[PDB]
Amino acid sequence: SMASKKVCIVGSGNWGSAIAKIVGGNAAQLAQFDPRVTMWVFEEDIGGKKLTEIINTQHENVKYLPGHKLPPNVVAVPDVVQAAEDADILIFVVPHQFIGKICDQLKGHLKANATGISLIKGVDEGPNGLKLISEVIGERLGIPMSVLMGANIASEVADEKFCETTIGCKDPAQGQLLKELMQTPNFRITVVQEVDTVEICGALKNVVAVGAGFCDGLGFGDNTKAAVIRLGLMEMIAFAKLFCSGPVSSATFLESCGVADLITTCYGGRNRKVAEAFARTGKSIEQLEKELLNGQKLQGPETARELYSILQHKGLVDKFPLFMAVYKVCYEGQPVGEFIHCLQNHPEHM
Ligand SMILES: NC(=O)c1ccc[n+]([C@@H]2O[C@H](COP(=O)([O-])OP(=O)(O)OC[C@H]3O[C@@H](n4cnc5c(N)ncnc54)[C@H](O)[C@@H]3O)[C@@H](O)[C@H]2O)c1
Repeated sequence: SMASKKVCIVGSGNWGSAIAKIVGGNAAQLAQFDPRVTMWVFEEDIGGKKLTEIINTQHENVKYLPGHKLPPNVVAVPDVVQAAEDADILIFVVPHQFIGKICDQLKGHLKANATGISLIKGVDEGPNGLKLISEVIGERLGIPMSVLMGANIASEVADEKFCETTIGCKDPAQGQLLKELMQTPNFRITVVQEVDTVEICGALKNVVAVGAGFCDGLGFGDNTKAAVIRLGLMEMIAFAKLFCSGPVSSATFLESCGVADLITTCYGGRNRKVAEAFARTGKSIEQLEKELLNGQKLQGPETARELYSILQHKGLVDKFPLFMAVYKVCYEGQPVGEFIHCLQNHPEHM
């Protein structure tokens, strides 16, 4: 009758810490999961103290998730290999820029039948086209992979406000097991099988949200923001269908990972906040990230840069106006006030 699976949370930021509240509590409540939940924490010096000691002592990662405690059973562990050594389930939740290295170090040190689920929002590019982050993680570490994507602003999740998420998993058994580990009476999960489409949604919505922030930065309102979300979704489906392997069904975009995450993000996401300030101050995105997010990371612009690269290697840049408009305003120096023009001209269908 099975042993309890050990869970390792790789990452500890805003979303990561919020996910630890959920997981820490479920592992502690459910026999199937070992109560000892480890969390890899990239060590930091917070006023002389090591962040890993603060967490294991005060059970709170206030720098990244203020006003919330973490279940006492979540252990902070600075060495990622150690944190992951005995894990059966590995939740990958860290900003895009950091997984490669993490994977460099875990390769070959994971338990035999370990599996993983990625919560990361973004995309890489492969020797030939789009390469999903879960695929990258899955191939380097040699483990089966799932993805958890939905409209989940962390602060709200941490506050237990009602919300849902989508888990993409090909294996039914695993799909249900991961759902038992993540579901809360306020964190409702639907499991679907096209991992790819679900993941890509999480990645592309952040680019759209940068655009929404620009329009807020130009003084627009809801009718405009809705347009931006609608046109962004039109580009997302079209883009998913072109570059994703296997069938891409529009129905999947009606899941939380799609229309919902696109909405919540465009209204209260970090990408929207920094995007608006970019529109108002003219400062660099990098500078705004440092000045405004107290250490948290942006994914929207870097993702747009990735899209640019994927699209240009196929001379299809002219095909995704809204996406490319976000990229040009962030990186080429195109005046933000010109953003509206890409909406006014946007193709009616794609
Ligand atoms: N925050 C959210 O609301 C929310 C909701 C759903 C998905 N996500 C996604 O979750 C993923 C994880 O993001 P997050 O929000 O937990 O974090 P952050 O984006 O909150 O924090 C940056 C984090 O990265 C780490 N970091 C900084 N420099 C590092 C380095 N040099 N090496 C290794 N780590 C370093 C720190 O440990 C810190 O916790 C992201 O892809 C994001 O888009 C976030």
